[PDB]
Amino acid sequence: MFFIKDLSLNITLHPSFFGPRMKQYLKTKLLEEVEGSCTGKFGYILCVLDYDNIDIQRGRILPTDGSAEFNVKYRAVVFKPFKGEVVDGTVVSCSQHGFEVQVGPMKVFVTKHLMPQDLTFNAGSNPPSYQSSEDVITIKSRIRVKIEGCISQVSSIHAIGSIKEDYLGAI
Amino acid sequence: IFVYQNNITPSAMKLVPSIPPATIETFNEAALVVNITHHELVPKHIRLSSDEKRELLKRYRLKESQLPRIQRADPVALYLGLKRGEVVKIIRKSETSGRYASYRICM
Amino acid sequence: VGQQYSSAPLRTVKEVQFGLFSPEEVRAISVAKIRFPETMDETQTRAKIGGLNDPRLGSIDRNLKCQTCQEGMNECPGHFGHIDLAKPVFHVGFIAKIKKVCECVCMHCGKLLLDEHNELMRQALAIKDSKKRFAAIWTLCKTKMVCETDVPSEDDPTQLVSRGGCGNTQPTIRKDGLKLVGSWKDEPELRVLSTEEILNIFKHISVKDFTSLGFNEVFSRPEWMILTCLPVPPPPVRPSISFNESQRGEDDLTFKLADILKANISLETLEHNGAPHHAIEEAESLLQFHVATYMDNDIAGQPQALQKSGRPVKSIRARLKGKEGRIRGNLMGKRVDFSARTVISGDPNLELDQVGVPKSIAKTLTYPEVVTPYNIDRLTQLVRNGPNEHPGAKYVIRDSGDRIDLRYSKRAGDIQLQYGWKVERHIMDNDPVLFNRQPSLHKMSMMAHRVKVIPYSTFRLNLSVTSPYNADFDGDEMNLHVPQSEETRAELSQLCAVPLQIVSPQSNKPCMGIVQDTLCGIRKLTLRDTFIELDQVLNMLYWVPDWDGVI
Amino acid sequence: KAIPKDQRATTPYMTKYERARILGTRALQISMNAPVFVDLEGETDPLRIAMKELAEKKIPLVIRRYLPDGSFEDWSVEELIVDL
Amino acid sequence: RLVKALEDIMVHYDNTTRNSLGNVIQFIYGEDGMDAAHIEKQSLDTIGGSDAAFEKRYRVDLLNTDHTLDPSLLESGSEILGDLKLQVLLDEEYKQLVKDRKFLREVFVDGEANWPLPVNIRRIIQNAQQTFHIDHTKPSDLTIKDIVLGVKDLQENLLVLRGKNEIIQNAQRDAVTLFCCLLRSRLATRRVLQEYRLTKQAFDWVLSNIEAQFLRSVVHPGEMVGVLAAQSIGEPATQMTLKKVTSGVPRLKEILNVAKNMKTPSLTVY
Amino acid sequence: AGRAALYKEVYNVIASDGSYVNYRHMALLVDVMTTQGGLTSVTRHGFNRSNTGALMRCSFEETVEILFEAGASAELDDCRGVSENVILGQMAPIGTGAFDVMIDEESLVKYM
Amino acid sequence: STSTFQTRRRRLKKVEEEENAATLQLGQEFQLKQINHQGEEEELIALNLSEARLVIKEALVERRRAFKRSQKKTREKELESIDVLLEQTTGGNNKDLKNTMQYLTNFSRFRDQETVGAVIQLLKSTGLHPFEVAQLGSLACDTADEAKTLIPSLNNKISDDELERILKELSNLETLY
Amino acid sequence: LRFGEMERDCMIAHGAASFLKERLMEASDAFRVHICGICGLMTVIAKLNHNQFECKGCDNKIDIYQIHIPYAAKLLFQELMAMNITPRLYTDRSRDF
DNA sequence: AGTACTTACGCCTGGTCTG
DNA sequence: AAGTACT
RNA sequence: AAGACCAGGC
Ligand SMILES: Nc1nc2c(ncn2[C@@H]2O[C@H](COP(=O)(O)CP(=O)(O)OP(=O)(O)O)[C@@H](O)[C@H]2O)c(=O)[nH]1
Ligand SMILES: [Mg+2]
Ligand SMILES: [Zn+2]
Ligand SMILES: [Zn+2]
Ligand SMILES: [Zn+2]
Repeated sequence: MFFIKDLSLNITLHPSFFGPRMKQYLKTKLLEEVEGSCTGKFGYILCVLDYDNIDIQRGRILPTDGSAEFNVKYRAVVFKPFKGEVVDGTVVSCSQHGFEVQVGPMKVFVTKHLMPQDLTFNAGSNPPSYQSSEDVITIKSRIRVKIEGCISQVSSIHAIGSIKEDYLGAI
Repeated sequence: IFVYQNNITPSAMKLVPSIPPATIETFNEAALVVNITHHELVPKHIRLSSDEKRELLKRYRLKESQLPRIQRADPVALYLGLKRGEVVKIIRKSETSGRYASYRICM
Repeated sequence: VGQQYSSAPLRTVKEVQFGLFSPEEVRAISVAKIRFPETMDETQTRAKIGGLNDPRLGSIDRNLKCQTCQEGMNECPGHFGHIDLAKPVFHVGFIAKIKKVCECVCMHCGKLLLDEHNELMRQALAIKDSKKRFAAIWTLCKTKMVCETDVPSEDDPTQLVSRGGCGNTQPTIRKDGLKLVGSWKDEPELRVLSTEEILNIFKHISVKDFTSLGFNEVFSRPEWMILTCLPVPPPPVRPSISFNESQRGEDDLTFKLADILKANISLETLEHNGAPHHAIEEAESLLQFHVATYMDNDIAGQPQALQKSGRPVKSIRARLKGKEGRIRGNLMGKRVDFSARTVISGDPNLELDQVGVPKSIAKTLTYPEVVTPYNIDRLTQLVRNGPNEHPGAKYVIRDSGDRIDLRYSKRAGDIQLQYGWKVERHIMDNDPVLFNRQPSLHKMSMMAHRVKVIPYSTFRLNLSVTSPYNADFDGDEMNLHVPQSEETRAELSQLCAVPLQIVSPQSNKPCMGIVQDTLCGIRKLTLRDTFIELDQVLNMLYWVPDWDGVI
Repeated sequence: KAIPKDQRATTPYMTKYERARILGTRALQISMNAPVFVDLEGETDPLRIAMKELAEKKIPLVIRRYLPDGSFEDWSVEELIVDL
Repeated sequence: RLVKALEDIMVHYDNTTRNSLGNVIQFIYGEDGMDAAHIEKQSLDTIGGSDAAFEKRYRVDLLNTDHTLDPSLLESGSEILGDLKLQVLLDEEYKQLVKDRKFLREVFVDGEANWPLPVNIRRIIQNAQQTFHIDHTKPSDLTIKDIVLGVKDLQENLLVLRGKNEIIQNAQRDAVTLFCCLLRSRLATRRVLQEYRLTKQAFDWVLSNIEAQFLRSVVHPGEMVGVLAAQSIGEPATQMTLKKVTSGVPRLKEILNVAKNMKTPSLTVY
Repeated sequence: AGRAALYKEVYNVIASDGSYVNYRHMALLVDVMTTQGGLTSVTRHGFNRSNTGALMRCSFEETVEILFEAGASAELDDCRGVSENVILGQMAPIGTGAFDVMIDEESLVKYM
Repeated sequence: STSTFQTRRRRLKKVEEEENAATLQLGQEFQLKQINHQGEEEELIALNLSEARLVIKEALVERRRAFKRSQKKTREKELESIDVLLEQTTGGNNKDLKNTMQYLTNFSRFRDQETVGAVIQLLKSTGLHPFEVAQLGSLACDTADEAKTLIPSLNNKISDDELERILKELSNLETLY
Repeated sequence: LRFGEMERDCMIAHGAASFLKERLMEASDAFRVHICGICGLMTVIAKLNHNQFECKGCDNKIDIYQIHIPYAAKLLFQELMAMNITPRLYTDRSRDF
């Protein structure tokens, strides 16, 4: 599920930094406008690998100002969930309408009615929870969810998942 | 090569392109009385081997279409009998540099 | 340009894909229903009705709103609108083809009229050139007026092979006004080809048929030469003109649309009301008309669609037609800033490559210098000096993209400069500039000179650099343009400077010489007869500035 | 497509258009507070510093020479001879 | 029109003249690759002059008391007279200046000898002259090899096109040909020693200059020659302010229009 | 041979006025007017029909008429033409722009 | 944006964008046949947790190093040991990475680049597709059902018995705590 | 003042690339528009603030460019579109050559 | 053989009338 | 007005 | 402010 996709980016550098250690600045700016970014087509850019052998190539100088433009070809560890993916995480928030599990950098939410039946929701609990014949789900409890649908948004990705199938529930 | 006098019958001419590979050409007497290639102006041309050609392109990194062309009916083109695709090398004199090499593909 | 920053990457246009608009896209793209023909006055109340211009298109009244797109007037380009027609219309300029296409394919089953089967056709299908296939094809089947069903294959003319069916005779066609007519042949049968029909026959034409004919499955299908949904250029294409308030000022365009709209509704309200069958096709011509004139007005079918007062009407086409218009008079050539013009006069005391710029102008024209440790000082001085003394400046601009107008601003004499800031300053002695004299027909009709600020009011150029510009001082005027980028100048001084133009390639020989006085005089001074005595010889020596001081 | 530093075929010399543009381009940068790779003998006019960087052939730029078919050849201000 | 018709045309890096498509128009700008700017009217001495004079000027025979270089010119003069291995270089040189002749007389039938060409050799020497205060009295110090074997090595470095193959390195010899004739013409043994008493110094200099002064006259891949050419014509077509035939502006109009019905059709038959 | 004539004739139109023009120019022109195939006229009926992208032929005598039939047969424009770029506000591939310029970071080190 | 190794020649009509599901149909950007920078082809890159934990660690570390080559001129124990590696070589505003390291390091199933090595040397004999050869590595599984159900893309590509031996050897190698 | 055809034709002659662009843009028109990397039009609804970008129809939000072009040109295009003709602006060459 | 079709230097400064 | 090209 | 003419300058 987590991936290592081969990407590339374009950074426009002002002449100012056309210093001796330019390579250094580039890389650094690569990492500012990448690590922690989010797209629906790539998912979560979490970490740039092989910091060293980052290919810079020759950048060309634009043509009105001196800013130069290099196509930084790198490689990193991405992660973008899918509909029908099975992943388990740590619960965080839990309300009348359901609880939200946190799978990695993302947050998957489970609808009360997307859970089973015999499981009710106890509001008068502290911390808040969901009770069952034998199961007890609350804050720190670990669950295993099945992602039913995804929704991209700004700089993140949420999604709804169910625990109404088999081999699904707490662990 | 066939040589007609005053002319041929339009019923006849439409029988040349009916037996390929073999090729035929038609020339009127009056146009062969003088060799056009001997004229002060018309410089000498030369046919290029399908080898010599595939080279002319590769050396100038040219596509076939970017090449200067000569008419399939062009007088000299007939004097040598070119075929749509055959290239010719035109070598003439120059007041800027004695000799200038040029090429003409066909269409 | 424009100001405000955008996280949008930025590139250069590399290819230009010419297509035709699919009513479908036209819709998609739009943001304007455009149902009403009126302008504004929501019952006189000022604003705009969700009818024409602004049912969300661009705007006016200096008011952000451009579909929240805010930004306002400058930096909103327009946002196309659409307006569903009542019945398909021709495309004034395409008519020419819409015809030729039909004469190329027959109705009912809509398909070519010559397949691989016919040999003259083969030679016509290898040609790789839209202009050439479609031109050879046409010529080849414009004559055949029968949808063959069966034709004699590559074998015996005895044996007859079968292909597509429906031998429904093909009618020849002629152009009458904005409509297509054809006969069907004892004695003919003349009927009007309804747009609604043509469209169809095209819609059905085959994919490999499109292409076989000069077309393109994705960008331009014939079925599109016929309008069904009309794009509606937003204000900026047809802006207004306000005389403050309670008056008008509408643009010509904003009217033919107003028209087209009227003529569209009147129609419709007929196909849903008392529809006297063929008393409608009298108002469907009107639309076909307007939706045609809107784009073109100089047709052979006379009627100029003269607008009240007999003023012609500016058809879109007309705005682009050669000279004085867009393409040729707006894009290929423009009015420009940082430019001056006055009268020229000789001045035998300037180096060849100089040019006398009158102080008046040197103080008007400006150059954007960027504050740098190398200059800071000099620059702050110019800034301190102000925009009235000469060696000075008249505008400081900081990173925050804000203009400090040196002539006002309570901080005039204050200001501390900042590396990075720019300082529009006055043109100064030795700023390279492009000088020129129209008509321009030489590399040399435009050369770069060294600026030499001088009094009085006339560009003072050296004599010898006269013949290149081809100018006299009998009251001739010249133009001066001032560079702007540190690299821009570079191009002038390194390739346009006069000293470089001395030997003209247009005739592999020098192109500037010595004339009048200098010439005439240079001869006299030469003669064996001519002798000069000490007292003078000495001064003369002094004049040649590079004299080695060796009498 | 690119082309090996060998098999190179262009003109060993700098074209006026090139040099013209290099100096400009270089000025522009220098004028923008880019670093200057030569000792300023006291100069203070960018295009003049640029003229200097260009004579001690200390300009870090590369002139990519596109050919009619798209391929290019890359030369450095270093290499390129400057007659003019 | 002229302008709109040639905008797109310029000299491309390969030294070809193409437009916006890629269509070659000239395979070498101006059939020679020289920037018009660096060119002057020179004279191809080799052409004009009786077959007689030619010999007395360019002919050298080391095997003859009256057709050899009088040792008053060449340092190693007396020790040359007779040498047979030299007479071959010397004879090659002549059977060439000879070929040059016919060649030229096959191109410029008129007999006209003054033509525009790069590198002004006349002057390049003139300087060499007073730059080394060459005295017309004492003798030179050039081996006959020194000469004939450097003139050759010169032509070798007069590169216009640089290709690494045959088809190209062949157009080369071509675009130069006309020049060299002039070249071999002015740097002929006899001449080099009897007319302009060059020393080895002078010579080796005259040579350096020519090569570089030539490599300068080449054309810069960048020039927007199309526009240029246009203007160069239309321009003087404005200064036209006006034995009985259509002539001038109305004519030029005719021509460009490729008009079929010209007012004057004439035709000269010899 | 024709070229040789076209030129010869044109040359005579400039010499009859006692003015001199260096071959190359009338040569080039004569050539442009002849490569293609036969005699292509310097007019709206000729060189303005060639395979040159639209936008370029746009700027001459048929403008709209030419543009129309461009979206019709979905032409594609290279933007290699002088005019093209001028219309876009881009630096055209002409002299100063017959190439690109780059910062070789490597050589940007031995320089200090 | 951040471009992605292949220029999918978009001809105006962008419409077909399939469904994302455990039918192994992943966005165009994740077919199994993608392109490497060198210009070669290369199988997709499927990281199962605790393998990712190692790869992220690996670089974050070799980063700290080359981040000083230029300055001259047990469960809970790893929570601290990493937060540091970050507050050193991270954006410090990469709250995502922080949260990815916790998760990645809490739910992980292997500590030895040697143990994880076998995990790989094992499953990579299946011919199975990378997304499976990942869900398998980071998901507990006792029966072929708990498996072939939480990874439907398997259903017919492998007998229950085999997929069960592999599961046996998983919990065997499953490093302790 | 005027910098028309003829005066251009000279700058092209001179081979003064940049200066030409400068007269033509930075000293006259110059304008910053947005495009769709899909359908090469000005459609795009740029809210330069909340960065929102969209372009419903070709429907985007991701693939979007910014280009600088002579306003007159923008207008050339808009006018063309209004005549139902499409001028596509693409930032990458796919046709090669 | 008749008819139609697109064109026509470059720039610049005045004053005048009207739907 | 002419010249060319197309019908 | 836009658009038609007329006079005129080189
Ligand atoms: N673009 C234009 N250039 C012109 C015009 N009149 C003159 N010139 C240029 O100025 C030029 C020279 O000759 P003139 O016509 O000025 C006549 P004049 O007798 O005054 O010449 P001079 O004997 O040089 O005084 C003329 O050749 C054109 O090159 C004109 O109306 N338009
Ligand atoms: Mg005058
Ligand atoms: Zn808006
Ligand atoms: Zn039919
Ligand atoms: Zn779009």
